[PDB]
Amino acid sequence: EVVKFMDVYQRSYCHPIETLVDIFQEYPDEIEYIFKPSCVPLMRCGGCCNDEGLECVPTEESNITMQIMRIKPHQGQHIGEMSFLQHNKCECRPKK
Amino acid sequence: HHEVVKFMDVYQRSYCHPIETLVDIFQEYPDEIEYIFKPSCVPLMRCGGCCNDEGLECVPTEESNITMQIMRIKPHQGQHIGEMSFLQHNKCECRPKKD
Amino acid sequence: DIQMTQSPSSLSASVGDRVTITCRASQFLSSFGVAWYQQKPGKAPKLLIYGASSLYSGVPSRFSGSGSGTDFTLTISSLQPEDFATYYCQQGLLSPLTFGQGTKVEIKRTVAAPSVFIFPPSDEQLKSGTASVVCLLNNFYPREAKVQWKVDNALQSGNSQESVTEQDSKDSTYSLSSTLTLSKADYEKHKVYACEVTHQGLSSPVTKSFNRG
Amino acid sequence: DIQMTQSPSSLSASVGDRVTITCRASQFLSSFGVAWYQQKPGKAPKLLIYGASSLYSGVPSRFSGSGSGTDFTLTISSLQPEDFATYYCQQGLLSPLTFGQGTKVEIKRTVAAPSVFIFPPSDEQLKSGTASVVCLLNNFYPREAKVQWKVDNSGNSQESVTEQDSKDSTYSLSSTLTLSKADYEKHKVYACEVTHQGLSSPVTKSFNRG
Amino acid sequence: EVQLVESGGGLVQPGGSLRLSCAASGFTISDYWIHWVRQAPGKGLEWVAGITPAGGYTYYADSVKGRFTISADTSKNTAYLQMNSLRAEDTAVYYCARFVFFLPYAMDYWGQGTLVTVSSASTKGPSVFPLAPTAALGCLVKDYFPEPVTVSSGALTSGVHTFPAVLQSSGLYSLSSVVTVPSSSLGTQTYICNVNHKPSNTKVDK
Amino acid sequence: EVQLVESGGGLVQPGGSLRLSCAASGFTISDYWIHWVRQAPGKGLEWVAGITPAGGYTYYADSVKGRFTISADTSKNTAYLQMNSLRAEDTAVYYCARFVFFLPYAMDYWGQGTLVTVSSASTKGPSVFPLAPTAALGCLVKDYFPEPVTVSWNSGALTSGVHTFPAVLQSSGLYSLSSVVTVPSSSLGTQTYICNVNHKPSNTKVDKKVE
Repeated sequence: EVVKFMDVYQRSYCHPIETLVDIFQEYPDEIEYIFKPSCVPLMRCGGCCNDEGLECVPTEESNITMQIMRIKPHQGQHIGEMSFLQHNKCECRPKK
Repeated sequence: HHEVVKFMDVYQRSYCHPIETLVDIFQEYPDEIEYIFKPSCVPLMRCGGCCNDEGLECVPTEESNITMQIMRIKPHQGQHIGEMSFLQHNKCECRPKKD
Repeated sequence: DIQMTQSPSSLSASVGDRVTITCRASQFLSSFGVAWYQQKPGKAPKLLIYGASSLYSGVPSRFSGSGSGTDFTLTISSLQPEDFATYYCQQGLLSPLTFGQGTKVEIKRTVAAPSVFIFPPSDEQLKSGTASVVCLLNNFYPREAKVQWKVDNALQSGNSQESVTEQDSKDSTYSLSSTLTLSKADYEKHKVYACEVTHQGLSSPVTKSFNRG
Repeated sequence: DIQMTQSPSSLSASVGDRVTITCRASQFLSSFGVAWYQQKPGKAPKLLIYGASSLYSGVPSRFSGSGSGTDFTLTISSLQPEDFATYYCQQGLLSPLTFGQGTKVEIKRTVAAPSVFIFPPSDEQLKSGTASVVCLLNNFYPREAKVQWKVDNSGNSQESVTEQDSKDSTYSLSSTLTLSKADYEKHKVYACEVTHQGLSSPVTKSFNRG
Repeated sequence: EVQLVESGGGLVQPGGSLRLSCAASGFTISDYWIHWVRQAPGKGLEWVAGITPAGGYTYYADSVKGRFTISADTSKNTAYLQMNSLRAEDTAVYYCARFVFFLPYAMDYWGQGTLVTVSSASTKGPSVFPLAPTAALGCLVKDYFPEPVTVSSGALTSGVHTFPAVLQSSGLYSLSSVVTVPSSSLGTQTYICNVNHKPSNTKVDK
Repeated sequence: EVQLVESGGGLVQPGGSLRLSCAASGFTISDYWIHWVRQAPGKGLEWVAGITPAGGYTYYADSVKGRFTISADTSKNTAYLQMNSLRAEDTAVYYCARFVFFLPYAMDYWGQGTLVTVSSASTKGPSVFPLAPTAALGCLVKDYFPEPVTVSWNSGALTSGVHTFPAVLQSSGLYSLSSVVTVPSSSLGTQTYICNVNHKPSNTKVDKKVE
């Protein structure tokens, strides 16, 4: 079945969407450690705007805590609690 | 302000799978020089997530196509709704990295 | 299901020798998902190598592991008597996790003849109405040996059972026990209980005997 | 709701003159969501400028648009008689889409005097029991003018003014006073006194019978 | 030729319902978003309804939000504006306009407009009287309701001045149409005015 | 010191149920995945159960899938393997092993193992007879069921020279084994030789002095 134009328009237009974010990307200072899982599901601004003069950006944020296996390769491991940023509300705003 | 996400729950939910991804049309069709699109991007099922091994990567093992009505625009001249086809990933696997 | 096939099934060599066990995968693998373990008889397996090439802490340096794709190997640079064990490879990444068939490592050594011993049935057992005459063949090599029971110079058949010890972790020898089982009635009918031992390290057979019964 | 405020609320200039309408936004707007429209009396608006500066096909070159952020402008480099209209700006990006208050553009020409005419109530209407006496003030600039009515040398001065002409920039005005057949029969001399800048002395148009 | 043609306007009692049609031709209505814009007598332009670019759903003006509904019939190449629970403040000329992307967020083609009159008053046909005398002559279109009237056939062209309607204390409208003509043609040429008031289906010629 | 200690094994009737416990010490089990591995008599290693890295779901071997369930009691720092609808092919030594990530996908610490015997046959205690005489002396541990027997010499202070033979299955369907030790003839008087036989299934603890 063909996806109707208005349905595609509404579904792709800039909004908070579950995104698979790499932990090391969010915490680039934890070089020595490796995480299990290596990435987490987070609500982040995604999608598109009306035109090229606009960008999709967060206007309301919060945090989420997750139990992550923290690994010191060849030495040890333990479950720790890690905090991550979530985007609750998004807006199309004039490009920076 | 929610409860803490339990390790096994995060593990299962983030592990390699087809996930709705917001893909730019011009990225999928880079040869377009005539038109601009509305919406500029589409929601597609694509492989996402992690394999928690350096020797592994998350890849599609079953694919299909989806057809969407997209506004095809010739700037300052005209517009019309057309039908555009896109690739979708139906099944994903963690497979030994392409050395 | 990924299949792990080891070769050879059994690998026999001398002390000081460099030996290599091969594990072949049914499909291309990630090297981090390959591990090796050693298991001594009636004992829990012990970790040797993880991630195809990483040597586990406390494991001797004579052990090493290598490979990629479908072929993985485990090398013992200088085989030792204590290295007598069954070695298994395991893939722990893809489901289901699976172990190889196993490779039995045996030690070749010089021929050693068995020290033979005969034990008469105890008083306690005789009161119960059964007689167990046991014969011990101690610390020999190779494991092939023959035990013949002669009761009053006649060969005995179907009335004995034998059991062999696993290769020794220090001297690489075997030991075997052969048990002749008879009713008190049959044991009372005869005088001489002879144990005849034949082995490569023996030029002439050795006999161990006793009277009474 | 973004507010669009135009300035001035209504202007007046000469043919050949450069005029500029300003639209001020209540918040920053990216200059691609701003449109300018022209509206002739009792007619649907027509698109002039889109994306703050893009001139729509077939619109005269005298029309131009500019600005960014909160201040947007529309310029008519050489005002023409046909340019008599109400001009609106519109923001079409952020919800809800909104139009400005409007700017009325009026044209200025040389002073011209109104040709005055008086019309008596018809026979047909008199049979119905009502009398409508109308006065026409034809082709005059400027639009400010006074009409006075006196019976035998009062009120009901329901006047209507035509919209400025698109070719000659001149206005026309009709003044109508309504009376019952009974009241109309009570008098004889019906006069309409016209006062304008074009005339040095007032002009009167009259009739007898009633 | 691209055209938007409106219909379904006229007189409505307070608390009534009315459906305005917007018929497209020269293009496919599904390739665009049709917006509704209203102009109250003497007042400026008010944006009423339409699918909006920031999100993709149908927005409405706060005064009409909750009583108005837009829709479209793809086979009939026509958009609609259903207006219910009508009130005095809804008395206006209603336009439908083609909201476009190729001229970003602009309305390039508009409907001719249609007047919606929210009144408890009844429809009243107009009385036509002559305004008898270069000479000036005309017609007086008196006592009618609701607006509008259309006055003339091809003779009335130059010198014609059809005045805006005035509201008498009656709650009824009155109009005048005049034409300046040369005095010589007062005999040789006949001058007659043709009027039409669609609400009362009146087509009186004089 | 990290340790895994198993319990709950022994004899079970066909179609029975048995729960194996795996007790951790020296670490927290919640920080790890505990896997179960088994070895059938004479056969190689078979991976039975565990939470798996590819997906995080728990897997079982096809033969045990549908009758086995793993679990853990966080307060007791203990993992469990509940085995139901037991069959002959489930007769094996069962191990629990610490599946680790810091030594990727490796089992670094293992339980001592426990034998599960799926049989309709009854428990039978062993008869202990001496094997009286460098000299050789021993013990004959006759007629017992099921396996195993634990033989030690002089409360485990005597180890050099000990040879505890693999058990043989007699026609009666009962096991029999021998334990021998070679000792110097001088120590035949000065030192006392006693074997410590223990057969946990019948809770038999025979201690026998030899000539």
